[PDB]
Amino acid sequence: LREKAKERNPDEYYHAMHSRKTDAKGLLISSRHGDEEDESLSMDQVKLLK
Amino acid sequence: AVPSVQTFGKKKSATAVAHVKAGKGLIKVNGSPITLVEPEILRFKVYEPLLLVGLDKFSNIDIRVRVTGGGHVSQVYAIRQAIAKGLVAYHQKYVDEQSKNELKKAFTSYDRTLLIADSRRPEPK
Amino acid sequence: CGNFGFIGSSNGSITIYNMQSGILRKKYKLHKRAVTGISLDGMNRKMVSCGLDGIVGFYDFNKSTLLGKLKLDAPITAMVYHRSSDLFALALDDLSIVVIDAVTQRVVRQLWGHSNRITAFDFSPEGRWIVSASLDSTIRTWDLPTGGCIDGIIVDNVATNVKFSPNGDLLATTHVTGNGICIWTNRAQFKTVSTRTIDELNDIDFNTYTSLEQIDKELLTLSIGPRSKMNTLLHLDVIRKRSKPKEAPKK
Amino acid sequence: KISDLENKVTVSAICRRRLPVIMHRLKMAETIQDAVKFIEQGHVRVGPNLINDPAYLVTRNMEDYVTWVDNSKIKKTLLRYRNQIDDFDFS
Amino acid sequence: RAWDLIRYRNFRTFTGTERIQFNCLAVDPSGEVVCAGSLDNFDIHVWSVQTGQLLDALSGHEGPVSCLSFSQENSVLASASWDKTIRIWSIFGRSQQVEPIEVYSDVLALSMRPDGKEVAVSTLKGQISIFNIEDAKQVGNIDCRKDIISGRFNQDRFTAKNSERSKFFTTIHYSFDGMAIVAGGNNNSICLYDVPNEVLLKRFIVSRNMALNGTLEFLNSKKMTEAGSLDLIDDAGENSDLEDRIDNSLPGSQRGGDLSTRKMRPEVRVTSVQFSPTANAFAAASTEGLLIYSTNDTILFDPFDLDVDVTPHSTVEALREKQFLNALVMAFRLNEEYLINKVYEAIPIKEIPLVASNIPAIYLPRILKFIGDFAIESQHIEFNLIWIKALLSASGGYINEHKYLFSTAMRSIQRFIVRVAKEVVNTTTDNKYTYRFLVSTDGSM
Amino acid sequence: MLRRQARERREYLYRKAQELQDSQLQQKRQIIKQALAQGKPLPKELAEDESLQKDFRYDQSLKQVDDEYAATSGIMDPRIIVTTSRDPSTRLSQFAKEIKLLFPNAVRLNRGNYVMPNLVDACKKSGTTDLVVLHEHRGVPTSLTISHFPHGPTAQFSLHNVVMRHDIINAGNQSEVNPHLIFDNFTTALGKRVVCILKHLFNAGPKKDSERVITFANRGDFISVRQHVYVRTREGVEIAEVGPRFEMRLFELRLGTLENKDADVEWQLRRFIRTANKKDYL
RNA sequence: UGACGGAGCCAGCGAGUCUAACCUUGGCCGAGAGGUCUUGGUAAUCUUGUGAAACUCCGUCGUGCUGGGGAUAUUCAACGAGGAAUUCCUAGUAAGCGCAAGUCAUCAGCUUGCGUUGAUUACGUCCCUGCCCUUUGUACACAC
RNA sequence: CAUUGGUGAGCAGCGAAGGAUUUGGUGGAUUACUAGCUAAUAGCAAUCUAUUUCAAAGAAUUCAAACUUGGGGGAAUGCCUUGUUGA
RNA sequence: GUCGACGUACUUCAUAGGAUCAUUUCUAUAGGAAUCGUCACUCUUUGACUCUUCAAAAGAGCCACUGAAUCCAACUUGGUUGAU
Repeated sequence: LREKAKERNPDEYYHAMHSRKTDAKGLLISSRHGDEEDESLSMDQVKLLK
Repeated sequence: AVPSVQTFGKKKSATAVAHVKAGKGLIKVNGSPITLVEPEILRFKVYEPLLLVGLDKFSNIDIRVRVTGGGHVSQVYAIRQAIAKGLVAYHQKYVDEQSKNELKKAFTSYDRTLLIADSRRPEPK
Repeated sequence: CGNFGFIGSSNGSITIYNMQSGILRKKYKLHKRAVTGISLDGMNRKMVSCGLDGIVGFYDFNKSTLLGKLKLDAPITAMVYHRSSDLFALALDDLSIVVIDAVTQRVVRQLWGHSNRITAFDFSPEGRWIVSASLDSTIRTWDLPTGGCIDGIIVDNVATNVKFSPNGDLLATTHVTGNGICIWTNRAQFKTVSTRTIDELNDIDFNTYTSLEQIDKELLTLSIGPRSKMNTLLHLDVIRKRSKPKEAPKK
Repeated sequence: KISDLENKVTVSAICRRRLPVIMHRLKMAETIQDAVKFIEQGHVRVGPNLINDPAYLVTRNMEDYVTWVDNSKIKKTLLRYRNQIDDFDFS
Repeated sequence: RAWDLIRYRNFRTFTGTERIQFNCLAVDPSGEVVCAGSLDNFDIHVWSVQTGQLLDALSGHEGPVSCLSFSQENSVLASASWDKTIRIWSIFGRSQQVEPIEVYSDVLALSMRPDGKEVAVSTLKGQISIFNIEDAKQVGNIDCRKDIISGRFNQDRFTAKNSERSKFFTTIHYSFDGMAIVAGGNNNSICLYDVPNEVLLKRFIVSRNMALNGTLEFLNSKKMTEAGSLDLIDDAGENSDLEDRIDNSLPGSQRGGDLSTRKMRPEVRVTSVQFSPTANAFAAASTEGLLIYSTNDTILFDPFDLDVDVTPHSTVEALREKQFLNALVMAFRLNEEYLINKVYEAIPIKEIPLVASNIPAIYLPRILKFIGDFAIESQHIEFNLIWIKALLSASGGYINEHKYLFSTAMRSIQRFIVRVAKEVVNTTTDNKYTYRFLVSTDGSM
Repeated sequence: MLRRQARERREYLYRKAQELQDSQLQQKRQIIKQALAQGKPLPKELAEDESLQKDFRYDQSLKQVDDEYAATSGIMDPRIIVTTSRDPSTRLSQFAKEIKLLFPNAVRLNRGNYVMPNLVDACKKSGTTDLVVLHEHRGVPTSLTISHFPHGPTAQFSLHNVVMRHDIINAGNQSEVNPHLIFDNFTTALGKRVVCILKHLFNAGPKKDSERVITFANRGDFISVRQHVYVRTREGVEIAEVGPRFEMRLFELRLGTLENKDADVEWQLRRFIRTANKKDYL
């Protein structure tokens, strides 16, 4: 892993770096809910659940 | 949704991220205001991006700076660099290019280390 | 530069806006009656304003100072700034055209002859002439080097607008009647016209000086011809030996 | 070995030296068709000057300078993915 | 390699030790040392010219050395490279001193003031930054990427507004009074600025040929069909004979040789700009040729503090009344070429030095540059040399303490002395000596 | 030049892996070369492969300093930095002075607040070739590390019987002429590797009458380093001792610069193995 | 440039199921091994992450050195920035400051890292002390 | 306590018989404007035909023509060139 | 410390029976099986076509006229005797 960090090549574009994002310290945010769900649900969904 | 701009200011190991967006005029370093930045003798080193160009540039935008690393004087140099080049980048992107390069001319006439750090060193003689 | 636009109001105040972002940058308050002409240098360094109180103000533009103020003898109706030669012309109310340079702030020509109000005027693109048009149904051309009137046209409709092309190709006039734009071509783009005054040293009237053959009999003087004739004469053997082809042609 | 001058010299080797294949091996695009689309859209410069056609052959010393143009949206989104985007130098 | 322009011989050839290809050079003023930089080596190669050896390899750039220039006065080397850095090397005399100035983006085309005080670099952002050399801090920059005409190519699928192909200058050059910069790049605009005010003086469209590629910013939408543009269709097999039905263009070739071997239209670009050292012009190496742009004083009435009593009529009355100095300064305030020529020829030889001593100092570069551009082709050789002798004797200390004002008016004068007058003097000298031989010696048998 | 040097080291170790992988074809091509030379029959494995012989038609025209030093051996003079550990004592500063006087084309760099990554980067883009980092123990210098910079090797030594020229007497000034070298019984391949490392930091081609000499004499993995001047008499040759003497022992030799310690080790001192003290250049 | 007494604050290294005292006083259980509880003394760069110190601020003092047996409920060892000489040193450098680690050699009577704060003076010269090089210009013009 | 995150509920402000977003089609520009057709010194354009035919001119031993082939090896039968036998 | 002889030890090398395919019929064998001018239906495989996801990127650009779709406001209708 240290060698891969030495050979990152910073001109590395993927299409998944639109959806995936990064916290303040620089590490990877992994959403602990789903990735087939949504974490925030809409107002009418909240109306039905409540 | 808002016009916003992010810049970076660095000295030795301090680093400061400044987000500038349109607002009411509040300048906040690490959550606290800019008028609390210790060691209090370099508070004018932090202030000179404001006093070099006037507060009427800052009357319509709000800046926030997050400063990690470094020491006291490296953190005030990171703060002033982040504020200066953040004001320049905001006036580039969302105000006119004439005020952009007027700001660049004023900061570069004071010291261009507000905008470009001295980064990679030494010299092997 | 395209960055700045200048507005001159009827209460005598110049406001300077940015053309990109549309906001007020500066605001000069010199005149008290209506500002009828604003212009600026080709280097964005000195601006010149003229109001119908008859003062031409000269401001520095980068610094916001004024460089001076010159009081003319009539209210000024229109300014045209020739920007390469830094000479601007004013149509005064006393039916004269005052040509004044912005560098040293002097009246340098004053053209008289119009009988009614000057509707329009414009500089030549080389800045040698100024063509004006006025309510006496006339269009005049002034050679401001010599300061006199070169040509005059009595045209039946009053010409309300006169503009030169930014090359020396065309004059465009605009009259009181007629929905179009009348277009003229200057014949002095193909020939040379005499700057000799109309009313109602031929080389100096045609702006030439044919250089005389020798200035003094005790002065050495080369030939009137190409300079290379001496070298061709002195080395025409080796030049032709150079110029031969590398092998003999097949006859 | 000099048997490379008969065996290993090959249209596929000259084709692996083309600009989208260099790109895809440098991880600069996820596939060769994506690399073709990006350098057709005018995102990729070698050295200072923008390269616009796919067939451009990139030698060994000249593949150190294959980058994106500045003010690229792709450069902006990789910098903002790692939120190292500094808007002072436009990206 | 070095070329004698007398005997037409390549007398010197300098190679390195590493087999690299050189992209820019810079010579000493006192031409002991040549210097050259590559785009694949990151070093600068320093050769002596007297001996042939490799004197030094300067190292310290971490990017390909794009441009080199020696300061013409104090002889300090300035290199600038794609690691976003201009660097100043004190080579001569025990220093081995290096001063690196960082800059915002990667540099292509550094240029150097005629007095060696400042250096102007062009960057890939689109800017021209100007730095003080001795105190390594930026004096001022021009933001040039919005007054650049970048056309749209035929093959590319992105507009000329959003293109990043040519919105920067790959070649810049100072004027010889140090006050202006001409600049060109891979675009069809060349722009010149005045560096005190950092404002565009004038922009020149270098081509309107639609046969070149990057000329039109907006392409005719009639030519864009349901499959491709109609100008990328090769109609080369509709040709009357084989030698232009032939396609021998190997595929991914850009900037090789032999225009048949590239398959695209030739793009429009300026590769080098330079100002003229003697007369108020510049040359630009475009794709169409060496475009030479020059002013001339025959047109453009541009006076210098005339008043209402300053007139061609007034000037010839002062000439007829033989106030010769007043006629000369009236013609200078008119700044009219025919009037200056008329007064200049009407002043007699008896009082050239009185007039030339009483010329005011603001009209000195005007009379010097007039005498230069007149005397190159005028026949009055002794008259022009009398005027030059009177001006250099009467006011030749003002010239020496204001070098860069008369730096292009004095180079135009010694373009007249060594190029027509010295050739004539050589001919009369050879005639004198052949006479002395042919009559002084013994021809008997 | 970051990307160029990274990909250049990548291509070099790719070529080295490809050489050790396809080095069997070199020796079996050698077998069929000498089979053509003396007309002796060829083995079954080299007799039934048809592709190797029709490559041998092409390959019949095929045919000291090693891979890191081979490109610029005698072409270019070295350039050495000598630096101490960090916050050094005065006797280590005297020793670093003595080592920078030992090696010609060496300068000395003050050490304090220099991180070793950006120190290595500053050296290998300012164009230096070797770095000598010296470590002490209460004055007594205990180690020196030599790093050859265009991704070359680092040899780490300990120093053992150190007597210093500053410590002895005012015997005068040094010579600083390009010396002659002496290497005594460096016999193994590690011995030739250490010789090439230790001697490509001297200038190529001294004078034939250059009157100072410096010897690296191996005595059971303890390289005695002495430096002598001489003047040849009528009966022998008279040796005077000048400059420092020590014994260096190689304990590590790896294949990268100083900064990483992720480099592949070519050799390092197995101390606690069962047969440790039984062989030399172990 | 101090001494007390509070307060604000700012790092970068470092993550092996691995990291860590000693000597006693006694009670109870047990066949014994021992277990568990209890107890005083000595030693200590603590223990894995949070945190540094120099620094900054706020109250208070007020600048002429050290000894044991004698004597009541004074006087007999060193030392207040270190002589002659001597060594090293040119920018994130000298120096101040703390914090971690402990990597097959070396080191814990310490060694190596890591950040924090950060200058003065040279940046010329061969005059002195030395060391080196050359003494046909060769290499192609021009010039010397 | 931050969201410089999503979804909503609302104010102030802006605010002329409404506002916003998205999209299909057509027309005009995207180079500098001398008119359509044909068998063209003129006809036609409502039509070329029942004059559209004759005459003249007009034919290189160039009776030569792949400047057009991915590399190595070969070419039974072809094909090319040269000679040859028989007519 | 070098190469020969002897001795020792080690490595490698066999290639036979039968079937099938390979000749625009026929691989040499009679022990084998195939010669038909389309009508429809079902199931299956594939490729385009349009739209789209991972998942973006770039828009041959401007202006006018005309049609459409959606979200608000406004009006109308149904609606707590019950809308969603």
